[PDB]
Amino acid sequence: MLRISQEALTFDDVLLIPGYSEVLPKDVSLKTRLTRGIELNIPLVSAAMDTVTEARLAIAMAQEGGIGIIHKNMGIEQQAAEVRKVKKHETAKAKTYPLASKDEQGRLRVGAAVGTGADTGERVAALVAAGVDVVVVDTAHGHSKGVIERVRWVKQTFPDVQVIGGNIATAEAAKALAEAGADAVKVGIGPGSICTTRIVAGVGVPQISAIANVAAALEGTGVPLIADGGIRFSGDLAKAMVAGAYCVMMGSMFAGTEEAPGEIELFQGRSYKSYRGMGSLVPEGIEGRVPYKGALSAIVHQLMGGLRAAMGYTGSADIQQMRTQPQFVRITGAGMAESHVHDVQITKEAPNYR
Amino acid sequence: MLRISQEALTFDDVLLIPGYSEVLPKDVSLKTRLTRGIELNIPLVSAAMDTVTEARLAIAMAQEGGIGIIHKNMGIEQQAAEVRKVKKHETAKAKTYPLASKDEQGRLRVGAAVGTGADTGERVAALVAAGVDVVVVDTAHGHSKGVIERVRWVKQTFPDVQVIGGNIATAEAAKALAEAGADAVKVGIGPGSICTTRIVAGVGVPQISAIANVAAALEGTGVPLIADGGIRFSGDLAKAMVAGAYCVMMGSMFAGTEEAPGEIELFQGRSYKSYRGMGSLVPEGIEGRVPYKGALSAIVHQLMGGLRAAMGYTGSADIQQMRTQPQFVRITGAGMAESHVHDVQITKEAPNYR
Amino acid sequence: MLRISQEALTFDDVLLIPGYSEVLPKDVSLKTRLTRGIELNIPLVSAAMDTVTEARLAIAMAQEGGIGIIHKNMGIEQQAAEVRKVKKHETAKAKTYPLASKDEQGRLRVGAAVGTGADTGERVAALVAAGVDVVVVDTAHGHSKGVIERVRWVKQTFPDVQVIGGNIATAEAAKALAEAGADAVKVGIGPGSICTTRIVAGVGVPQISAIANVAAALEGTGVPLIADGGIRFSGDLAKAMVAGAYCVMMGSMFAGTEEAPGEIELFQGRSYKSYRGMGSLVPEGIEGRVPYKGALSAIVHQLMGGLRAAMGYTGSADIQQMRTQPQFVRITGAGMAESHVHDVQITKEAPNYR
Amino acid sequence: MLRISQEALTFDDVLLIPGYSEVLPKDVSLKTRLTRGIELNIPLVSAAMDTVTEARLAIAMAQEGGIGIIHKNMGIEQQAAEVRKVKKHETAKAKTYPLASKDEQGRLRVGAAVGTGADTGERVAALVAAGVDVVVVDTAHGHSKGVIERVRWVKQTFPDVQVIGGNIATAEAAKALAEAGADAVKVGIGPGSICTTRIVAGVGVPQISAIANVAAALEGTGVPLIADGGIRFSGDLAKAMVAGAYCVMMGSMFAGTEEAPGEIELFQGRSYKSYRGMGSLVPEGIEGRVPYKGALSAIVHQLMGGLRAAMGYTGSADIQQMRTQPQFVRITGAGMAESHVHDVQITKEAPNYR
Amino acid sequence: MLRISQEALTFDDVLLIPGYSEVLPKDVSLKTRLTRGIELNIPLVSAAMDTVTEARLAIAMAQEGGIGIIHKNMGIEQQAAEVRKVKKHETTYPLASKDEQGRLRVGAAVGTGADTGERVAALVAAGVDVVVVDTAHGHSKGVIERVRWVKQTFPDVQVIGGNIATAEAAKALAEAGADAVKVGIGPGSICTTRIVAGVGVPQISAIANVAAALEGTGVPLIADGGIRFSGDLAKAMVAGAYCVMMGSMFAGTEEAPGEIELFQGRSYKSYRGMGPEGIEGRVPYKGALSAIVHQLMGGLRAAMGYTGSADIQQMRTQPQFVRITGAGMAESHVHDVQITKEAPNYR
Ligand SMILES: O=c1[nH]cnc2c1ncn2[C@@H]1O[C@H](COP(=O)(O)O)[C@@H](O)[C@H]1O
Ligand SMILES: O=c1[nH]cnc2c1ncn2[C@@H]1O[C@H](COP(=O)(O)O)[C@@H](O)[C@H]1O
Ligand SMILES: O=c1[nH]cnc2c1ncn2[C@@H]1O[C@H](COP(=O)(O)O)[C@@H](O)[C@H]1O
Ligand SMILES: O=c1[nH]cnc2c1ncn2[C@@H]1O[C@H](COP(=O)(O)O)[C@@H](O)[C@H]1O
Ligand SMILES: O=c1[nH]cnc2c1ncn2[C@@H]1O[C@H](COP(=O)(O)O)[C@@H](O)[C@H]1O
Repeated sequence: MLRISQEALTFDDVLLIPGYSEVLPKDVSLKTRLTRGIELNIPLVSAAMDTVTEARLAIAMAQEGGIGIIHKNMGIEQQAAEVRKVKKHETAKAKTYPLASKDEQGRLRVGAAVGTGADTGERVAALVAAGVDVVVVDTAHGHSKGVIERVRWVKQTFPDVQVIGGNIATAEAAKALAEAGADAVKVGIGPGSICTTRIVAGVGVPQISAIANVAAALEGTGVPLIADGGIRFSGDLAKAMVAGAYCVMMGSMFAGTEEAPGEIELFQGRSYKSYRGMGSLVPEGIEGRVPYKGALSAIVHQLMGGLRAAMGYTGSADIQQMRTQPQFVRITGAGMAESHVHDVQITKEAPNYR
Repeated sequence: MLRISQEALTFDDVLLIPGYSEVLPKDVSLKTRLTRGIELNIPLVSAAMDTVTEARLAIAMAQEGGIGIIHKNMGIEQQAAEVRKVKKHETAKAKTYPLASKDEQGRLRVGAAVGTGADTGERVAALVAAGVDVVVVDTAHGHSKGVIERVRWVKQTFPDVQVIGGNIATAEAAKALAEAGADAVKVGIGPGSICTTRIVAGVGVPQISAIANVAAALEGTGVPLIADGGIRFSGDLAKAMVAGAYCVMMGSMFAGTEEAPGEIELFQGRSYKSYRGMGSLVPEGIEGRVPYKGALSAIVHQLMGGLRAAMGYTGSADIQQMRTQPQFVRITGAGMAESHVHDVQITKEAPNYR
Repeated sequence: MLRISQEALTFDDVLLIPGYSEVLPKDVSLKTRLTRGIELNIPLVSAAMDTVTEARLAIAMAQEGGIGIIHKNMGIEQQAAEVRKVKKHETAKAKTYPLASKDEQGRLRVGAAVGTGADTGERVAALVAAGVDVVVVDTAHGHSKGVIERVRWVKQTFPDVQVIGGNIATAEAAKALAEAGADAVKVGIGPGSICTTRIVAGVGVPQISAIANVAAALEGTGVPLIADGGIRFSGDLAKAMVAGAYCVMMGSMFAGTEEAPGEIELFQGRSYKSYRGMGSLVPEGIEGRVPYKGALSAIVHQLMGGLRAAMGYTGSADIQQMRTQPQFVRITGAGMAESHVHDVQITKEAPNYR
Repeated sequence: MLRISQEALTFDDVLLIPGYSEVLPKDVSLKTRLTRGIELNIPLVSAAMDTVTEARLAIAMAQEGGIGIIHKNMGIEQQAAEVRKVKKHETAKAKTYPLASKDEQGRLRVGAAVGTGADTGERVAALVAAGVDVVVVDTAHGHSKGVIERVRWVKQTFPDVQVIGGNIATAEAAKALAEAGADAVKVGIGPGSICTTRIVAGVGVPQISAIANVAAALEGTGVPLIADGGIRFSGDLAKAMVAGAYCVMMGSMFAGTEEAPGEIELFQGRSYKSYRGMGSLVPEGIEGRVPYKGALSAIVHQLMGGLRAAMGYTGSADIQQMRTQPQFVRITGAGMAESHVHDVQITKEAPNYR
Repeated sequence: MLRISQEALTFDDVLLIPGYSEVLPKDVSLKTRLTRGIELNIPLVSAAMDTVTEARLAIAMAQEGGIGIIHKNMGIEQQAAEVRKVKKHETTYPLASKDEQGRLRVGAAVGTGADTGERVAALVAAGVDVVVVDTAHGHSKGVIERVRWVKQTFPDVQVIGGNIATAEAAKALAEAGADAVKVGIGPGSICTTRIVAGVGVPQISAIANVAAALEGTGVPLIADGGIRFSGDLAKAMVAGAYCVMMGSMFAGTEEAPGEIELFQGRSYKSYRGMGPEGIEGRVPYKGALSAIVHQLMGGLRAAMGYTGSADIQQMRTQPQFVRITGAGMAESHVHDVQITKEAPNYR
């Protein structure tokens, strides 16, 4: 009697099956795309949130081979100034970043978020003049007249900039944004760590199924999809890629880095940095904090180490193979309990595990 | 070998799928029906419980555009006097309530509960003489000879009053109450926060399936169904509507408001009001308390904000569309864990989330 | 690739569906059978455990209309003396027990357990001479050469006594014990509260499926089945009956009564009595304690009140109808969470709920 | 849309069904094989981990009728010296070990692990010269060019030694190692108590399905499979055998024995020994400790008592029957809750249960 | 061998002894002095902290018959502007603290830093009633000299100096011309001075030692910090205080700076030390200031009823304490019963 379209799965519902391997984890390729026009050397994007990405973290993300999306919870002039900081940043003396995401002019790549409200035309124009590489039309519900028409307008008005539209969670939404001319789509309704959309509105799609449905819809187009939200462990990243993601966007994972906005807060013997939803104070997110994690480079190293391991296990030599060839098994709650550490009292944990 | 009719789902088993939207949350219509003859401007009913609805809260519910059902755990004269308080209440001076539920004479609408025991004939007569808009024949098991015959008797004896029968949880029960002449049916066996029917009797139907089964049964009749119990978050309300409910009845959500009976109780630095099952002291409910929530208006605002968001997400312009067009996905335990806030230490929560 | 016969369910996996009712809970019939030859006025049996049933509790069980099975963890003379105490017990003065389980001579009914070891022939003979109504050939694995041959031997050697064989959990086991001449079979491998068989041996069948499989096997024979173990709430009892049980055996529920062996133990402001597995100190059970519950009569009243409610809800006028006509829905973990009390801080609980 | 090969199960998803039994637990046979050429009197192997198996524990394992695999986290000379200790060990005076695993010369059997890195050729040669019975080519991903080629090389170079390859979790991996000439395959990707592969890489297969898939693949070959990891209770061992394992490898279960490396550590009134992953400090395991368990002989006695019970319950007279004839039921989370001790306050636990 | 001057006590070390009473709680007088020139109708002062007192709370404090001290963690123009907001505020408040021109009274804190001279000038120009030379260590050359400077340069303005905890410090500030002294080294809820520096004096003994030194000087003393219960306020008065300054008790009010934060079923507002020798936190939301004041003053009236003190002068000088042990304090609190409903004045 219920109108149920499908059962939908998320990360903890599935595991990757090992396959025959001849390429070691250290030798696989991690190169992928953010959009039709923008390549990334590693499949990582930092979230457009005011506790995650401003110039400092965006510089670091690009240096690592990913990219940062500067948040829009600031004045237009201020957001453009952040973009300019990234574009003008020069590599120091003796430091070298062989994987750095750079444009044709050799400048670090950066993105920036806009909405669909009254200041959007001016905001986009300012960001484009500041040299932004990609404009992210970023709302809670990308499958809407407002977002579709704004994506079209950016493509027409500023023909040399890349455009991402989101967020979405269905095949029909993916086709609608592709029809608007999006250079990539961003996938995720509700899975974010600090997000309460699924609880307050009762709306969303478990992220592994969301990713796969969007990936299938975009087959034949060459338009990338960005899997946004819900990543807690490096293994989730691997699963997202095999479900069809071209890259992943994370907020919580990066909010605790030195390069993220904010200062270290001490509490009960541990160190933290603040992390809050952008729809937080009828709110659809809350406010919190995450453990301090040190330099971004160390978090990236752990994440990519885990992804490289997964590619080693599945026998995937590069991202295109990882996206299209490995298989999942579906598991139960007991399968997941067995996956975690179990029946031993931990005394010393790992940087990549709790 | 087991006689199992179906797998049955409740709120946490499903999520709403986003759809194409052109109508903003602030612009959708929330109008619906309580019964064949009674319209509501918002789909909210307060429970007929002695810790939830007496005159003060019923006045407020009607002013907000919903309705209150005055409980029957009091003398007949006393219950009629509560009804009269609501009917005679006049709007103050400078306060205006544009959505107020009013009868043809401009008086605030109110309902009242009766059972099937010996004082029922007199109780109904007194409530009708007091100007009650709807008599709720309210028992633990509406699919029974007693309730069916009493619903018939009220329809025959007092032809100008609306009648609700309940509670039920099946298609055949819905048809039986409709055949008795009910102007609406009330759905819910066991899901109430303080209810222990499912534990003590082993009886009940998960509420999302209960709602959908009753909705399908009543197709072609124009008889509304009221989804009673189990609502914890505004997202549950959205799900109930898409499963086919015309409106929802809540007890726990309203027991903590200023307008509910009882005084604020202080305990471990927080404020509470009492909340107890009507089958509490072989009991089928227990006794407890819920956090103080302040004015009813603020709770209603949060609930309707969440419902408006859900309608925005599904592209539903009004309640009839919301009831009949959006789809669910079925999810697992991990899907639900991903829906809640996860993997972040909360520091500041939201009025609509914990 | 796995040899899996079926998915198997237990109590928390299912709920009873309400049906049309014309018979009130106070008016239904609870009469049933323990064995081909022994009627019970209520479907309750107390477990043959040394912390549950000796003469005092067996007397009370019979007086209530059920029956007690005296445990075998004592000398043969001692076990026979316990049986004699029950048979010789006379009702006091002004107390009357209208439902008492009595034999043709007007004496209270009682059962007693035996195993299959070396003292079994003498033990059975002593119990029969003491006037026992039913010999329970009681082992961990009733589907065995030893139990089958001992059941046959008792039927041949002592032709006037009833015989129960167990424990079993399959259709083929039920047919094998029926072929041995059992007057009833006892169902339950692993579900007992203090039992660790399923953990230590990895063996067992979820009890609702076990009951239904055995009930289907015994159709056409008139041989009762006794559902032994795993009952925690009165609702579980209702579910067991609808799955096909003729009656239920409980240990934990009765161990805390005044009539059970042992004295009240005080600990952290609460009162307890001891309760331990019979395979406890390679053990297959452990040792513990359960809350003190007062007179057995109060526990029976709560259990039967819950069963009467369930029969009222399903429209079952008597046990035969309850066993054969009502339906289940299968539920998820969220369905069960909704069944329990949820999202309210309990202040006063109920005798039948926690 | 997702590429899902199957639903996969682990231990807590299934239970063994009782069957007709004529052979008592004390009378069944536990004999099995480690490899084509090596018989074991009991189906137990100790893990090749530096907190589990060195000479002392390997001696004890062999004396009990199983075998130990000496770990490779030590110099080549040192690992060979450990092997020599086992081979040269003579039984004392008045102690007798009737089940001892011995080679043709009457010496205790022992295995040793190697990897695929640069020191492997020399390490294998040294272990073989030291008299090792079986070389375990042991890596995180046995389905790889490196492991396959190394297994071939050992078979060719040292034709008189047995070779195990692993770890694997699929049918195709099993066929690939069998084609390389492996004398047994070791099954397990991620289930180990201290392992974090499934979390960090997102890779693995629930162990009961892994075992069954490998068992089916190896039908017709006579090549044993060793079920490595995830065993927490003796019942898990029984389940592993019925899924098709020839024997099981355990680390956590043995790390707390007196014979394991390391000294007793006292903490909060209890005794512990250290236990850590071999991929612990991008780590794929962590570090911890497990309760002290005393002599290995007592743990073996409990494990085999549980397996004997399971064989008694299923009517399996020997390991070959246990592997091929009994059936499972699939269960839910509630089935598992019912399997554990429930609804009783434990006061005295058992050596084989918590 | 240790140079120990005395054993020192604080609030939980003592209890007030009941005495013969003829004046009911509702009939006692709560009037007192803030400074030798300024009178208050209730003995309450709000702390000069950026999470406690700005214009809004200061207005409410004055209206209740106490006074607020505007904090100095803001620009000079900003602080003077806060003072003017209070001085210009118009309304019934029968107990309201007002100056000779009928304007609400307000205080403002200064330090001894470089801009102090300018800050004082601006505040005085804004019509401030009292300048609080407010530092962690009032018994210092710097503070004593600044107090003297203010009394020279603007002798028309009342001056408070602090903080101090000894007889010698009290006499030094009185000599410098202070119109009141403020007592408290380390007892504040959020303060860590006693832990980080190892320095301080338990507040009851600090108050009593200062009160003895100031007998006959005409100089009132303000007991600043460590008040958790209304009973503490009563104790502080009997130990010799003329009034009490609180931060934590007021930070959770509607009138205090900041907004409500929700966390684990309760509501909170932020509270942090001005110093590090302090930490940062939050306190339960308590609603209107008027409610807190009512409870505090009800507790004080009850204590005065119990001791038979008809006014503040008697309360400061006549009642006695007993010294109690840890078991004595355990008996004083609720004990051996599971609370189900607590009280606004007892959590
Ligand atoms: O206030 C919010 N409500 C709903 N979603 C949010 C909010 N803030 C951030 N998000 C989403 O959550 C993602 C981050 O998820 P995370 O990596 O799981 O922490 C963002 O990239 C956004 O898509
Ligand atoms: O004592 C009781 N037993 C069973 N159900 C109850 C009892 N009291 C109230 N209810 C039901 O529970 C609903 C309220 O559920 P809630 O909104 O989840 O708190 C009521 O409208 C009633 O249908
Ligand atoms: O030591 C034991 N091991 C396994 N099962 C037991 C043991 N002791 C009692 N039982 C079973 O557990 C049942 C009682 O279960 P309960 O009503 O859930 O407490 C008994 O009637 C027996 O069938
Ligand atoms: O650091 C590690 N990472 C992954 N797996 C490990 C690690 N260390 C040991 N294992 C595996 O875990 C098994 C032991 O699992 P256990 O019996 O569940 O404690 C070993 O035999 C190895 O197969
Ligand atoms: O950072 C700080 N260090 C030391 N003392 C402080 C600090 N902040 C405030 N105080 C003091 O603590 C008092 C407030 O104490 P409370 O009433 O116990 O919360 C203030 O009036 C100040 O005297």
